[PDB]
Amino acid sequence: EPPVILSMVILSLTFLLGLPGNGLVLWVAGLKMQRTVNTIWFLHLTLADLLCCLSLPFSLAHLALQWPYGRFLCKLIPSIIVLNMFASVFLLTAISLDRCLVVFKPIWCQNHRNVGMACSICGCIWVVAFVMCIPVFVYREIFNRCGYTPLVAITITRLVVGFLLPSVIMIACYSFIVFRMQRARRQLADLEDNWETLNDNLKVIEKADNAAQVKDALTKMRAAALDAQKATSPEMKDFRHGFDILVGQIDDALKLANEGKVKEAQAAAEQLKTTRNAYIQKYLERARSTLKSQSKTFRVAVVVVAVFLVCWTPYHIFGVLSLLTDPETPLGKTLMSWDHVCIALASANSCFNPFLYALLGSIQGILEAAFS
Ligand SMILES: Cc1cc(C(c2ccc(Cl)cc2)c2ccc(Cl)cc2)sc1C(=O)N[C@@H](CCCN=C(N)N)C(=O)O
Repeated sequence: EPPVILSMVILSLTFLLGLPGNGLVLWVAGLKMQRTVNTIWFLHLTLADLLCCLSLPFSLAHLALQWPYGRFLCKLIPSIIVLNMFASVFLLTAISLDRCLVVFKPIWCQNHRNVGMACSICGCIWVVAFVMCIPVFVYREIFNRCGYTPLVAITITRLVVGFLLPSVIMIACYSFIVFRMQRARRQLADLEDNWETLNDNLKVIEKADNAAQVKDALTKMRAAALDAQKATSPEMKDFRHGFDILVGQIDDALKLANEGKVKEAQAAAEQLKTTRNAYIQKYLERARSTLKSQSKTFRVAVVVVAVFLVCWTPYHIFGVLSLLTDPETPLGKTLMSWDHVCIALASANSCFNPFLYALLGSIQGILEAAFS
């Protein structure tokens, strides 16, 4: 019975902390940035969460007075929460799919990457959510007990569609993304190692006397340069041409040192710095910058997805347990009591969502950086 008071305080806290931040995010993202295929999805998700939190007061009013005013509210208010759940799940799986498909072939990257396509797909998402929602409105009546055979079927259908299939799709997509991301790292690591050995060999060769250490350092440099050139477009051709020039200069230095000349070998070795800086530095800088960008986004998506699933799982666990377990048992007496807190958490998810955007990213300077 105290759990009922826990439910009402949870609902009240969500209502008080959900309207301001969500409306703030909606306004900031709506009237500051410029329409792109990426931020429209987060705008739709925030709008759905705001619509969910806008119908909270009535649930609290019902829960405070055990509704002696109209049958319409008992049939409408439970529908909005389910519509919120369906729209949020579908938008999250669309976001995941798009993020995993960006790194695919350019066929889908250049095909129809336009804002109109995003608007149309969001329209289809909302339509499907509404069609899936209508059953809940239809199968609900006042006996003032507000509850529901079709019960055994509706719960299974909802569990299958809104929680099982999209979960598998997102898990597979993010597993593929992380497996592909862990691969690029090794290649960058190897290229950095080759650059490092080239660098310190070129450093030692300057201070090295006699023609034997010069040949040894040049041999190590040549091996490193060949290995780096093997690692892998106009920039690609440019990269390979730069390494070909570098290997040519290394050969010139080696042939000069073979004939027992030191100072000329030193000058030939010093000559490689200009070509190195003019050719490979820009590619190295791009390869560093062309990495963090992805992380600042993959983590932002993964945290949102995981938090959503964690907040919504008790709802379906308790739904299944109420479906299988028979009533008229002392278990049901507390099962009904705990159903309220489960639903309260499932509805409270909307307060958790808008804080992660600020935590993981001026109001604009943070929100716009998060929505990238
Ligand atoms: C979201 C929601 C909210 C509901 C309650 C309610 C709100 C706040 C709190 Cl703290 C406690 C109760 C409510 C009361 C009066 C009014 Cl006017 C509106 C809502 S019922 C309900 C819901 O969707 N039920 C599902 C399946 C039910 C069984 N599922 C289990 N067991 N997991 C459905 O009907 O299809």
